Amino acid sequence: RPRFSFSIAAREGKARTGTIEMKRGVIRTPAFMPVGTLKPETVRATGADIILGNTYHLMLRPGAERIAKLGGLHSFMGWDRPILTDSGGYQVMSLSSLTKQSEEGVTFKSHLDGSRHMLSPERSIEIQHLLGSDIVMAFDESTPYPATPSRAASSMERSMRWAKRSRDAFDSRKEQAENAALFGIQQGSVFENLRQQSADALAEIGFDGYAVGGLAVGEGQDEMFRVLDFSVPMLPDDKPHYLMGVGKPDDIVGAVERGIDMFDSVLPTRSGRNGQAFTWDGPINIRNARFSEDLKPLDSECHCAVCQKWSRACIHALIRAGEILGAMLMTEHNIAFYQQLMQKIRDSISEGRFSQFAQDFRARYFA
Amino acid sequence: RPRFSFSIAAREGKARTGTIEMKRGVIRTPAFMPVGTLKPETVRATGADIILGNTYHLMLRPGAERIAKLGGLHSFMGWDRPILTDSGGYQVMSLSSLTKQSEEGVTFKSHLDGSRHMLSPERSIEIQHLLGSDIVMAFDESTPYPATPSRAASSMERSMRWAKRSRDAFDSRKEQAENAALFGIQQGSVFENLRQQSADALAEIGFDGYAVGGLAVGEGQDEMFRVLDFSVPMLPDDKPHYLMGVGKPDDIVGAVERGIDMFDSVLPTRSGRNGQAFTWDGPINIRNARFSEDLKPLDSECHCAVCQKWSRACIHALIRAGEILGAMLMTEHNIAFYQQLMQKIRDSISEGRFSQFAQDFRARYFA
Ligand SMILES: CCNC(=O)CCC(=O)c1ccccc1
Ligand SMILES: CCNC(=O)CCC(=O)c1ccccc1
Ligand SMILES: [Zn+2]
Ligand SMILES: [Zn+2]
Repeated sequence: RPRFSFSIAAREGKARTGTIEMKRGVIRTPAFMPVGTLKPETVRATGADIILGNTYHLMLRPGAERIAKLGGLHSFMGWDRPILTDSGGYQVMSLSSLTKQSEEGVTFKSHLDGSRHMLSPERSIEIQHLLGSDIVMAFDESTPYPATPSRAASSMERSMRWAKRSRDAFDSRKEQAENAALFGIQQGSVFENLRQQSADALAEIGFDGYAVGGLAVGEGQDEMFRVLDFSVPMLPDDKPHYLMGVGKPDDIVGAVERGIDMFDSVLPTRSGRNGQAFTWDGPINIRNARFSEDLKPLDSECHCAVCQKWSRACIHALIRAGEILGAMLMTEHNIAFYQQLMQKIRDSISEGRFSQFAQDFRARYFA
Repeated sequence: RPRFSFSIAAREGKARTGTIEMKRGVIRTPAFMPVGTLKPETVRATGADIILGNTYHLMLRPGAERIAKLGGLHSFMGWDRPILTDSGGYQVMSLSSLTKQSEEGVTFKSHLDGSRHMLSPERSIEIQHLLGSDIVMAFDESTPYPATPSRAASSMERSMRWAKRSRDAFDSRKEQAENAALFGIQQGSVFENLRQQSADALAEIGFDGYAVGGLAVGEGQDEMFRVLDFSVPMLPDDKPHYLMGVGKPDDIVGAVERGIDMFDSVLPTRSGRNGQAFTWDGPINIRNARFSEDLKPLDSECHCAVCQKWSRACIHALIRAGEILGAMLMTEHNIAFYQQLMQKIRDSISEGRFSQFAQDFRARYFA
């Protein structure tokens, strides 16, 4: 298998389906990447081809150098397929404190114990190498929503300078350059001209894939879709398009309709722990008393192991009682549901009926 | 398969190994029963033949009548093998409040919400029927340690009256009498003459098995073993002997040396959640920093899935981080370890080398 090869097998409108080949395995697209930071065998059994690791959390605990000493993230976790790592920059903004930003990078205090850390394009790429990830994200500077044109431009411009530094750092490390892939991140908030400048800058540097950054941070679905409408066509058509941090099932479907190939979200796992199960008829909160004697599975069609074996009433009782097993079952079902969604998306594009699937999905999900 | 058949296949001193046949399966003895109130398939994979359910917890949440409406405990949990239920009486003493005791039974307030409940010989047997358990424990009155001769005698005498009421309640319910088994509980604290009176009373009533009650409540191992020395021989030799609430690995080995056939304890699960792993070289606390880079499994010989796949360093990191997956792995290993202990006990009795096993076990476990 090659270091990186993205092939598009079928298209419908702006939607694409195909594969990314990498040394550690094949990724079917459009892809959903569960956030890994359940046993790895269970994550694989649900259908995941690749998982996401959070550089920020991993650099705090157990630490990047420690994971490297212990053989890298794949060996440590027992997941032998591709891993994508984020750059750490977003969680520095959202979770750390005492942050000091500069053109060089950022220094920050851990949210766990106030120890001091730093990230930069060079250090982020280095940490992602120590972890051994297969898809490395360039380190950028996040832009809050809403942002003024001036601040969005300044952050996009710095992010593009940092994208070049990320590229050069990755290329300088032979083991990483030869075995991993590097994605760049488009910025520019909701502003078309800035999105175009960013896309142009990233394509001139050249990356293995292109993320749409800066969305899913408060703008609402209508605005997110409007920005995707003009932003995704700016990116190279022949490389994967990754919408970071999205999202809800309906967000995923609409983003695929607009040309997105890859997704990650904490929602399946966070929802699982807080009683929310995804179903083809919309989310349900299993803690609700209406489920206390409901013998049906979480979802009537889901083929996951939880829905084959246990009732809503059982899971309701476990969750009511605070039992860890309840969170395990909810999480396995939700991740499995997300993978079944992606499989239906891939199949419907391959068969030229994705537009109809999206319409049918929405009618039932929002009934 | 019969309702109940206990066969002894081999003996060494006071130790016995054999089988209990019941409608839902065969129980290998000496047996350890994990407390079920991990997925049932995982509990089975570790080697458990039977699990324990706590009547007190189940009658509070989700409730006995609800479990019956939903098809009984086996169907609700997805465990199709034997289940033993305790009577609820011990947890009323240790966990409930506003308790009002009388010759009829006890009324108490839930520790969860102050709702009012009652148990009695008749109601305890009824609840155990609603749950569908296979081995039903008679309802008795617990005796704290230390207890005066007078109080130990009074509680033993009431417990024997309650044992007759439990027997009659069980026998009156045809479905229960024909398909389940009933165990009586010997009381009498540390007093030989009271233990003998209790044994005589229980044998005169007649039960399918006999528990040694009132131990593992503060007396210390030396005293527990001294009481077992004279108490177990008082019980019918041809029926199973069950030491309730025991215990640590070394307690189990010594109790088998004194004629005990069955055991339950929360320790494997409670220890799993609080960082303690059982090994043939004694317990370890995986949270200790000495394990942060330790690539060995929890135990060098254990054949459980956790020890085949993950390192001490991995589990250390999960537990340090409060991750539910860490508690899952520790619990699976600990229950598996307990089952491997029982298997080594059974094999060594069958081969006439249990005395040597007990000596070898203790030398290494306490090294
Ligand atoms: C059962 C999958 N094995 C593990 O999780 C081992 C430990 C590990 O991979 C990890 C990753 C991030 C933070 C803390 C620990
Ligand atoms: C995965 C095994 N299935 C379950 O646990 C279903 C729910 C159940 O059996 C239970 C028992 C006691 C208290 C609360 C729930
Ligand atoms: Zn499911
Ligand atoms: Zn093990």
